[PDB]
Amino acid sequence: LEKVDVKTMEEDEEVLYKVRAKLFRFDADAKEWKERGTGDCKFLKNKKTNKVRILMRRDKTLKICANHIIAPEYTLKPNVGSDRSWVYACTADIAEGEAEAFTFAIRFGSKENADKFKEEFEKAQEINKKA
Amino acid sequence: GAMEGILDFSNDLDIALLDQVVSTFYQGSGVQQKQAQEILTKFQDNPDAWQKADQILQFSTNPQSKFIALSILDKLITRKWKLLPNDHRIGIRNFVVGMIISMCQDDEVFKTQKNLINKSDLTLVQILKQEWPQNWPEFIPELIGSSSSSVNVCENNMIVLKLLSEEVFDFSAEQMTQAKALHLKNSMSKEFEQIFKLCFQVLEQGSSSSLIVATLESLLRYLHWIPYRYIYETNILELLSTKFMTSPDTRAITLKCLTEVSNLKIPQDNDLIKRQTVLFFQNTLQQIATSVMPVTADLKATYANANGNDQSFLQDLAMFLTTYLARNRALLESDESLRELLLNAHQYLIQLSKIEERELFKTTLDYWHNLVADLFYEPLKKHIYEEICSQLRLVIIENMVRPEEVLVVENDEGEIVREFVKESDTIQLYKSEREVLVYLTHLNVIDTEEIMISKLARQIDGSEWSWHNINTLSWAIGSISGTMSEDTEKRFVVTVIKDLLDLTVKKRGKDNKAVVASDIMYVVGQYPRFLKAHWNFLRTVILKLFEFMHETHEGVQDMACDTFIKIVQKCKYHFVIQQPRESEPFIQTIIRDIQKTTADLQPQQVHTFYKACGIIISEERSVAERNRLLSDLMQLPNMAWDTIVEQSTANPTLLLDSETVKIIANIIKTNVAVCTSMGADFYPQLGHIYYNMLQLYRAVSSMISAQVAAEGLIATKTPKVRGLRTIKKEILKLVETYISKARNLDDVVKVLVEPLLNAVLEDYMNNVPDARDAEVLNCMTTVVEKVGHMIPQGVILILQSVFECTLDMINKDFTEYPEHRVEFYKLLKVINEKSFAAFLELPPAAFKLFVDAICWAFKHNNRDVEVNGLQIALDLVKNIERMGNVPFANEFHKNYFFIFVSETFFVLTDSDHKSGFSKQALLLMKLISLVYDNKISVPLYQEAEVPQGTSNQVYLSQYLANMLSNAFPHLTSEQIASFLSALTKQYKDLVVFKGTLRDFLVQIKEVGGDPTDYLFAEDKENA
Amino acid sequence: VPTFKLVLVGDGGTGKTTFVKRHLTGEFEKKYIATIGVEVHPLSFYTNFGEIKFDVWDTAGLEKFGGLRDGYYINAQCAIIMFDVTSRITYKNVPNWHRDLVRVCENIPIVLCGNKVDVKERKVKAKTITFHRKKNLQYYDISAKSNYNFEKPFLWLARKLAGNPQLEFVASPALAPPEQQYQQEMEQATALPLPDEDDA
Ligand SMILES: Nc1nc2c(ncn2[C@@H]2O[C@H](COP(=O)(O)OP(=O)(O)OP(=O)(O)O)[C@@H](O)[C@H]2O)c(=O)[nH]1
Ligand SMILES: [Mg+2]
Repeated sequence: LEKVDVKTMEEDEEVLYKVRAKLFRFDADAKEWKERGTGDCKFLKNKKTNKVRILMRRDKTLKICANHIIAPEYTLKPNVGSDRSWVYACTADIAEGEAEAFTFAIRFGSKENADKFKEEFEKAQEINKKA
Repeated sequence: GAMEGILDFSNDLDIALLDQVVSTFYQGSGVQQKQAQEILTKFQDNPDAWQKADQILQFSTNPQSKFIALSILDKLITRKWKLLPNDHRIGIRNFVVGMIISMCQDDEVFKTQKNLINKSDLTLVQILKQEWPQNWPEFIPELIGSSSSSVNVCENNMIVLKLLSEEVFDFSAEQMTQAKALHLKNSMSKEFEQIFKLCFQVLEQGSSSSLIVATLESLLRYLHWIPYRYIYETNILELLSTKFMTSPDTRAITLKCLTEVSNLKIPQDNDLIKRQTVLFFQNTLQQIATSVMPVTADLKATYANANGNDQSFLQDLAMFLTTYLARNRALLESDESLRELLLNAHQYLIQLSKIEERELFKTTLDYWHNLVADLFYEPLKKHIYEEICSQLRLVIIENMVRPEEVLVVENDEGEIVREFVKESDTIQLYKSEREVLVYLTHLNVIDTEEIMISKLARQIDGSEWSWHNINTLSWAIGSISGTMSEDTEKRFVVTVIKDLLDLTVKKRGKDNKAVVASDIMYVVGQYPRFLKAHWNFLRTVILKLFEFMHETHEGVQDMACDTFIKIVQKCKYHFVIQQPRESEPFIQTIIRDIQKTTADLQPQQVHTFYKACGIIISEERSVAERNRLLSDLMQLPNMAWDTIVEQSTANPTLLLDSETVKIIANIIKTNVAVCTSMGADFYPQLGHIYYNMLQLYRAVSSMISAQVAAEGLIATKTPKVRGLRTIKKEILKLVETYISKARNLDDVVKVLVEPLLNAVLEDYMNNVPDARDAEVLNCMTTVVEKVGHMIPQGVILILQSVFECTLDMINKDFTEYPEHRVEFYKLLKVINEKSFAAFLELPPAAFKLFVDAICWAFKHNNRDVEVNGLQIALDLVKNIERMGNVPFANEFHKNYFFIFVSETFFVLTDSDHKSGFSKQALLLMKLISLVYDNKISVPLYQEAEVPQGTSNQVYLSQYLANMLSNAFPHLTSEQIASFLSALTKQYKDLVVFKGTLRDFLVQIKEVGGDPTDYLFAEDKENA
Repeated sequence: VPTFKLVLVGDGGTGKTTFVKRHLTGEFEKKYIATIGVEVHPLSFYTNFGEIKFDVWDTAGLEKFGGLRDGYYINAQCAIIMFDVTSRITYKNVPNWHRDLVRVCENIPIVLCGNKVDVKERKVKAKTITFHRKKNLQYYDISAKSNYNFEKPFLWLARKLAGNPQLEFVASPALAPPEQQYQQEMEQATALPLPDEDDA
């Protein structure tokens, strides 16, 4: 095998915000939450389009567990179990291949981190709307 | 669809279709591969599939099809061979031998179908296990003659004999009865002279690299069991250590053979075998230095480059050198002619200890531990190894790994962060490194001090500065505490600490400051002898920890609190006295400033800080002074408590106030922390809050009950209710920790226990299952353990309130409520040990549920439950035995003796509880003994069930013959009767009795087991 | 790009299927559902040598569900033997898995993993675990639950199979993602508690 340089496709983005998080997806066929990944959740703004996406990668394997535009339409809601998590509906996530809809929950270290996430997620929704 | 055709055994088997099913499984994918898998599993499992094997072996063009045919035959041979008419048995042997010959003859098949030939060879060995030598006496003389017929057949014969040795000697225990295993071992022993002659001839004369390699592999297995004269009295050691080390194809297997020899304990008075053990080691090291790499080579680089088999070879070499030297290095230490060989072999070990590979480093470190411990204790040895020891000091110092108290680590993007997980592997490796380094430092304290101080200089002046380098040096410096004289240590520690302090002056930025602070804290916590003799230093160190508690890095703040604890555990005397030139004991100054010192800490670290103050205070032994100190420490939490009690007493709906619940939980956790270090001395603070605390427990309980009723069982997963339940849990933990440590058991009984029982028990019993805290049972178990002997009626209340309703939560399945299940059996255990009379008061229906609950425990796979289950059953039997020839005991046996015997046989014999085998056996032996020792007074059978006055002995044996006959219908009545005859004679002798149960467990997996196998023990009683 | 067959073996209940699923989807399966025979799952990693692919044959550890047993190992190019450090009998069985495995696959890289090191009451301690040494196996303490060392068995295998010790896991490319009916699933996802709220 030869060394392959081929890259992250994040080189034309600015990191608006980064936070440690645990991502879950709702499985409707079971009545349950399944973990999808733990790692850094980043809001990445395309330097050409000014569009903002969430891109989250798992620790160690660096595999992608969330890759979707922060759509203005989306709404962050509390989960009844937690003071440090948001749930929201995603209509087009490509972490695992072709675009699919999910209900995600994202949980943070503290209520303070969950609070900053919301403020940044809504800031990003504004960026995305007005461009 | 069509693939299912092979499952029709009314029709001929279609070989071409089977071949396509097998290629679909191995080479296809997704759903097709999945369906082929399930079909092949059904085909292989059909009771008749073995009848197709010959046909498949003859006509298949797919070697996987043939391999699976051989698995089919293997299962027949292992399980049903005796049931088989001698007709089928001879034809099978003939066609398996015939197949192997075919394959050996076809040069290209022999080269390309290794998998199938090795599996065919294994299948032949299974038949040897059933028929040889009693029904195949010619096997070995024939295999030896046939070896000259063909170089492929000779090579393959070595395979067969290797697998035969494995199956008879390395893997027979537990898969064959004791008698059968002995038969096979005896038979191989009797024919081994012919096999060794063949094996030796091939080694002196053989040719084919692959034949030589197969021969050496079989030699490796024989070396596990064969008589020592074959190893030392033939010329074989000279061959292995010369010719076969030279050629790379034989080198790895040769080293493994020599490693087996090297672990042998040799007869000490035999000077010629000694010389032989020196000589093979001499030859082997000469060959390495000539054919592989000289002593100077950089094995760290070689290993990282990983070319060809280099890593395996370096692992085998470390195993060979550490095995031989741990056994025989004395043979080399006194003759001056062997000194160079001793030191060269140790030098290769030094080069191997530089390799970056943790498992290999642990293998070499385990040897260095063995060596340096011997140098520390044995007269006249350390001087030989002075230069090896020097190099080793450097290797360990430079490869120190992170102690457990060091809470800061570099993440993958170069940031210094708090560690998320404890690493047990690394903490163990740090402890073994420290033990070696300590011995090394005792061996030359001057050389150790000089290496560390000189490394430290290169950190200060920047020349060698890095996080890695300052870390490994600091950890090494901390690890040798205790090895230097008090004088030398004082000079050394002053220098080290002043130098680390000046480093935290250069080296700015969050990352650098966390690294250096971790290293200063680690070093300072490791040297309490120094601190205790130097009050000004101790005082300065604590003040620096209090500084570190304001740092914004949470790892640093965490480490500061743990180091504070670690220092005060050793140094607390110096905090309680008034030192010269101070106006008060330092503990007074600490307590006074606690709000300021702790303002930047998270609640958990604050509780740690209070726990450290509690360690200090408990050093003060006059009661009045200690009590005042405790009062002064508890001032903040007690003021918060008083107001929280007034307030939430006047407004129960506060308990729903997130904030209020967090304040309450923190006050109680603070009390748990101080109680954990103060123990019995905490009493006056517990007394201060106790009444209002248990009233709070009751108010919180009614909130939880209410919320669950108003919002559903899901409320137990909400932040509100979890905050409430945290309050109850911490209250129970506080009481438990205090009772756990109390010295005045009279005040526990007369003051604590009765209000505790009344607050906790009815509340537990009357909540729905999802709202009951398992911690209630945990607290009760402490209560019963400490004070149960004094509160027999309280024990009865406990049982009434938790027993039936807990049993009901955990007796539907093995999974639900895992904590309650664990605490339940802990509590039943302690009650059965300490207050057995509580079980005598149970109404009979509940006593029946108790026996039911013990048997249920023992069907668990959860280890903690099963073990408690078997132990309770044992202790219960003992408790019953202890009572008289009395109605309760006699009724117990009439009602439950057979329940226990059959339940224990059940878990012993099914294939799902193998981990409890020893205790199942112990239980069974004690149950048998009650009958055979005439401990049960009363007939265990009903009136007219059996003749006039039959003994319990003969009745037990009839009950068991019947039980086993129905449970294992494929066994003969004879095998069952011989089995039971053995058991009932062996019930005093655990080792023999367990060999008998294991034999039974072998025989139940097959048909036609030999009933004489159970007389195995009657012949070592004979011999 | 290259595909390597990996066979995963070890006693029932040691966490084989949990560990594979954790790598496949990120989930942590709490329930024990014993595997029957084998299940085969493709698993890929991105490396600085390109993508490498494993077909993971996750085999059954309970004897009644053994299926084809050693028939699964044919053509394997690497293996993981798993045991559970909370259950001594699973480590006692490791020589039995290894024996059966290397009879079919005489020369492949094999990693021994002691799983469930996250559990407080560890029963198989470090000093007992020495089987790998004479057998040239690579050994890791791991936990599928806490993710401790969970990537190391595949990284080590990848380095052996690629014959390159500088192989590393790298970030996969993150393609630009694209530009009423889902309101019920939100109602009920928000009403179901996230697991391990007090672990976390
Ligand atoms: N505490 C803890 N539990 C674990 C860990 N990994 C697995 N488990 C649990 O252990 C059980 C083992 O599950 P499986 O992965 O299905 O077992 P398996 O080895 O595939 O068993 P077979 O398919 O029967 O051979 C499941 O309940 C897991 O939740 C771990 O790292 N830590
Ligand atoms: Mg499984």
